[PDB]
Amino acid sequence: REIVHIQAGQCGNQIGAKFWEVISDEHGIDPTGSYHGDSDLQLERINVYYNEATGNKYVPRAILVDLEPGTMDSVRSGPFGQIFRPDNFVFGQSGAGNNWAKGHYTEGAELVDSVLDVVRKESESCDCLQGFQLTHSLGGGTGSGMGTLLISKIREEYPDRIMNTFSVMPSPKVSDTVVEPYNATLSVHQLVENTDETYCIDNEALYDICFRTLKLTTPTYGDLNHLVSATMSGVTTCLRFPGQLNADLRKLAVNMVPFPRLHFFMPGFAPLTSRGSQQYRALTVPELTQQMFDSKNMMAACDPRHGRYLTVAAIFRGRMSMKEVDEQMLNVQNKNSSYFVEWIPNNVKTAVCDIPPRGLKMSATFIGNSTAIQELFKRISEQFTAMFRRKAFLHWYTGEGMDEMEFTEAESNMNDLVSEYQQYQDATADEQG
Amino acid sequence: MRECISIHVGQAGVQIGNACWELYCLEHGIQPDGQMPSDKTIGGGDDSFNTFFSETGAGKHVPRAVFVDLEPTVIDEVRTGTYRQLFHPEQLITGKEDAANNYARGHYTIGKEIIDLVLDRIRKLADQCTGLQGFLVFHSFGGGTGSGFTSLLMERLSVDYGKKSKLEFSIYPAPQVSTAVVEPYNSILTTHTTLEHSDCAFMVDNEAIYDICRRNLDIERPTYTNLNRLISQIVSSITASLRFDGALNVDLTEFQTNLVPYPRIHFPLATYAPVISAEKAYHEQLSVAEITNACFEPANQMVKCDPRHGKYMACCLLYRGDVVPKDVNAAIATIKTKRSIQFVDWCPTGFKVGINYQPPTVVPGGDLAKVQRAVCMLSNTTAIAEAWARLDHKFDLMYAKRAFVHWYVGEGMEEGEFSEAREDMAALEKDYEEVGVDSV
Amino acid sequence: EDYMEEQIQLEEQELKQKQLKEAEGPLPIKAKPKQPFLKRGEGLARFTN
Amino acid sequence: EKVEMYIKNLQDDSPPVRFNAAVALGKIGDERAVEPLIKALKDEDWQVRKTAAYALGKIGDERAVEPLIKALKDEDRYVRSRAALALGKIGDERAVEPLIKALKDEDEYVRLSAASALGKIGGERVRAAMEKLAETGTGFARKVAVNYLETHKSLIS
Amino acid sequence: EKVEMYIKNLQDDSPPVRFNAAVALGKIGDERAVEPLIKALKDEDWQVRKTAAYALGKIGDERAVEPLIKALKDEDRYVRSRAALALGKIGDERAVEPLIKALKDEDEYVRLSAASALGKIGGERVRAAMEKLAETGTGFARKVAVNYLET
Ligand SMILES: Nc1nc2c(ncn2[C@@H]2O[C@H](COP(=O)(O)OP(=O)(O)OP(=O)(O)O)[C@@H](O)[C@H]2O)c(=O)[nH]1
Ligand SMILES: Nc1nc2c(ncn2[C@@H]2O[C@H](COP(=O)(O)OP(=O)(O)OP(=O)(O)O)[C@@H](O)[C@H]2O)c(=O)[nH]1
Ligand SMILES: [Mg+2]
Ligand SMILES: [Mg+2]
Repeated sequence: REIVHIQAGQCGNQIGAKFWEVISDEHGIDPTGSYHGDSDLQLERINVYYNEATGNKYVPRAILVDLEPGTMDSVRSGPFGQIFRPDNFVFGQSGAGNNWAKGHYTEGAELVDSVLDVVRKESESCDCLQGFQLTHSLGGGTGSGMGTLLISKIREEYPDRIMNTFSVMPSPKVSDTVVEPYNATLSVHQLVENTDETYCIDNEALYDICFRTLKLTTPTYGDLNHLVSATMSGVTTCLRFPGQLNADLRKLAVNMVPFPRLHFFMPGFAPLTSRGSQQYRALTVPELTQQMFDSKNMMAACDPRHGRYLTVAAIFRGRMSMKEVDEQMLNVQNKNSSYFVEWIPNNVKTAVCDIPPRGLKMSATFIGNSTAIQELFKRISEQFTAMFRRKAFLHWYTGEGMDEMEFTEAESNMNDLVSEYQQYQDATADEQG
Repeated sequence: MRECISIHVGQAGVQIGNACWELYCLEHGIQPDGQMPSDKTIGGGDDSFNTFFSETGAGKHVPRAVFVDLEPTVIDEVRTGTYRQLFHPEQLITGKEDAANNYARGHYTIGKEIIDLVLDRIRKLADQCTGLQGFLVFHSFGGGTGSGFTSLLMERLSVDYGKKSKLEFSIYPAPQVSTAVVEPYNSILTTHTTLEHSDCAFMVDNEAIYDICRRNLDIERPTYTNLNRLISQIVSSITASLRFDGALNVDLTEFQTNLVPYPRIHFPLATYAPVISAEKAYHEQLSVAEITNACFEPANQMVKCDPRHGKYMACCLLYRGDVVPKDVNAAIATIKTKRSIQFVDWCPTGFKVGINYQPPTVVPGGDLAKVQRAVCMLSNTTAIAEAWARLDHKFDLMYAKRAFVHWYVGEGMEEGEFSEAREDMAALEKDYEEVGVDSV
Repeated sequence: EDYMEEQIQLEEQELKQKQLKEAEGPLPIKAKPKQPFLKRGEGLARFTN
Repeated sequence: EKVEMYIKNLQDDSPPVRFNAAVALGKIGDERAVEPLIKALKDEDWQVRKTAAYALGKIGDERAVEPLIKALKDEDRYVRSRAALALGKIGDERAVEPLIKALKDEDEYVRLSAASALGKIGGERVRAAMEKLAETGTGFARKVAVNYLETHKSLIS
Repeated sequence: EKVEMYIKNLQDDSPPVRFNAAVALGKIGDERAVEPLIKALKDEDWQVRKTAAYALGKIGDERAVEPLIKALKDEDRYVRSRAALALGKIGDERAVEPLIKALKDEDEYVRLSAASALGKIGGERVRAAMEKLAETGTGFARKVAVNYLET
């Protein structure tokens, strides 16, 4: 039933804060914590992300972490900054300045036990904790380095729990930080081993959707974050409202992850909107289907046409025809049969929530485990090899006690992930022996 | 009397189970508070319902049922419903976390904790029985609880109630209502480990039910509520012989005597008719000849397969309502005069018949309408192996890649169990082919 | 990525002057603690038991 | 006023029609339906014969005693046992000796119904018969007799 | 015309077409097939000996009786069954005593094939075996016994 939410670093707390702003509007919860909605469905599965208090005043089960002290203050002054538990804010004396080693080994590993204590005080009040949900980015030192340290430490204390993450990908067109492929490769090594499900939210893909599709000539983080809000709200609908399919983190992992390490999901959303998009018209079920599966609507910079899907989950939202959805969803698999593995029959599962997202009358959310995600891991391997070849900034990491052999493990595991992802893409549904 | 205890496992088994009892109450005149009063009573002296319903010292008729689920959601809807009074609190057992569509989780990890408590509440019902016949197990093939916990419970029941019969009603998976990709794994795993502990299994192919819902009841996109109203209508006609005064399939042993030639081939096919949409009840009713012929149209089968692609081993026709025995005899003689209805050479070629004169019963305010006469044909055709073939193809499709297999091994199961379960289905399919292969 | 090579060479020039003064440590040269890490295939222990 | 309909239906060429009529005749329970329900006990269809036996007990008229006694020798188990339960409801001690013979029946339900009928009758005629049965009777019938005498002992032995 | 192709395919070192040969020999039926279908009942493969019984059973020759009785004491259940059902189709009364010996078989399906075949002969020794089976037999086999006795 209950999910424990953790947001680490600037990016972690920025996407994470927007998560609670969107889901609290859908669940009727106002900034004070009390309910003010209309539907009884809004509160049906409230216990997943909230804690009831005083006279039924709902508190998010969030743990806000960052080595930067200022991040604590920017969250509190947000729309829903007065709804978080004041004790769940674990903040350090100075950020890692985009140095993964500081967060995983020195500065971050001092703050970890304090966070674990908060994790415990929230896991102790769970009737039946189902797992964890970490929002962070792999580009810096705190969200990426300390975030992956929280993951291992949680996996050794809660080994039979689901570790679900929203991991933000670095792109040189979003951040000027040259050491970002080092941290992304070092975090991906940790994710590959200790996570059950990871939603690859690519900043390259968000920068591209804003520039190309939305025509925003000068994209900001708020415009990039708007896409993440739609995505996080969509991918979590299944666990937030009463449903049959993928209604818990474990049942979701059993339907999506065929191979222990191939748990990196390419999310997608339809329709693509940007804050202030007044001129619009409701989308039909055929439009939501074709868009949702298209590379233009992907939150990961990959083209699923250059790969095959192992599993997929479609979440439709709004008052729509359940026969029309089925027809479209069958037609998509029956036409594009060349983009789904034939040795996993019935791999696409479809859920429909009657309650649509904020402002929208209808929407569709795509979660795909595609072999074409290797196009994201090749980008980070080329960018990492570019720096690791000339051995740039290695002193910055090894100086904090970090081993050089860890960069070789992180690299040799990410290349193995790409070779496993391709072995299943070229795999034939054959019986030769 | 000669009592039967029903055990409902997982969401599907619990859901179908409650819909069956709802119908049982209407058939026998029982109200949702256990009361059987002058008004709703049938008369005629039919006290055969006492095998499914115990009686308190205050005319309260309580179902001999057990409801088990590793999660509260489905059973909480029972204790908060119309029939929240009908069952004793201890008959509804719930866990805190389910088996997440994983057979190994229900059979081994979660299941091993609630197994001993369930045997306790079963024994408490078996104690109020002067002559317990056996168990009726309702569960899904695809659920973690349905496939795994049921398998575990059947292994235990054989140890604790050796001389008693075990008869299942298993929801077979449909892509139109599939909750998980591992549904074929769970179905093959449960069938293998349950094969020696069950004496008679009635598969309810959910696709076959969805098809009847779409065609006969005119339901574009049937929900589980729609599917459940139909499955209860069919399962009730199968279990009515056990709860009413009759001459055919009177007790649990008779199901095996009349339908199971030898133990492994214990999967009879139910074909219920007529299924009529509520909007079409005020048209002249179908005759005994019309509905007897309908049992031989595969469109009305509870499991999708073609009986013409196999051979028969047994056939039981259980009529209900305005059926005149002479009309049945004429309709049967007409069936016997058909070279397409082929029996195996090693089995006797005949049709056992039973007519219950009590008018048929439907849920008021339901997609199904009330008929004057209906029949259910329980046939054991070697063409039920078509249903296993579809599962085995999807099982081999993934097991050749070891897809999802990790979820099972990490939950107290061994990889060799998948090889072991599939060798049993290869043995079963080769057996079904090798027995219906000939006749002259 | 013209800013990329401009920062790599800046770091090479800055890590050559910083190491010119920081290469005269005292008493038995003891090695700096090499930290243990996650080794490839370690996260696959959950699905084996 | 509807009793007139169900009496003629009791002998309609259609067995489900005579059945449904015998069911309704027991639910109504009239003096007028006693004689036609006595004719129904000789019907060739057992489902109709068994329903008449119950209906004759719910109505409970003395006239049904002799015809219900001869139904205890019927080829059908539900007719024998359902007739014994009617003889227990009526309570006429003429049923006592035929009911003691039904304790050696092949079917268990008939044996059980007969013992329950012997108990529903009671009186000095059943008591004397059970004292003798617990000496010259064996197996189940002996067990029925020893239970009868013990459940009807006026003192704590 | 082309019946001699399958007539010598019984002594083939390759088992695929060897089993397929008896499947077509029994469907066509020639007076020359009587001799090689007897040699197919002494194979190492079960699919070969069981397909030979159905081929020799359709061709109702007495030459099949003597070896088909030895096929009732086979290591396989499918061979024994089709061999018992072949005896029932031919009708030789000397096959009654060995079919009664098959009713007390390890395989519950061999006992039903033998009972079906013994019922097909329907002699007087069969009448006592079917009265005995209607008391000393499983719920399904006791029901087969009483359906034959209703004659
Ligand atoms: N989409 C998105 N990316 C962000 C946001 N804020 C920062 N990032 C990205 O996060 C990466 C840098 O990591 P940060 O989260 O800023 O750093 P940190 O986790 O606080 O760690 P330190 O900088 O070492 O203290 C780069 O890829 C940034 O583009 C945001 O609100 N939205
Ligand atoms: N007819 C019918 N089928 C159902 C129902 N609920 C689920 N099913 C089917 O049963 C299969 C899934 O099994 P479930 O019963 O939901 O699972 P469970 O036994 O509770 O097991 P876990 O939840 O995994 O612990 C799928 O084929 C479903 O479509 C229902 O109410 N009616
Ligand atoms: Mg920061
Ligand atoms: Mg369930």
